[PDB]
Amino acid sequence: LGLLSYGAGVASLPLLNVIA
Repeated sequence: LGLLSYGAGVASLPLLNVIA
């Protein structure tokens, strides 16, 4: 969980999901 929140794509997924 900590690794996920590290910055592997936390904001790179939500925005992408909306666009997608």
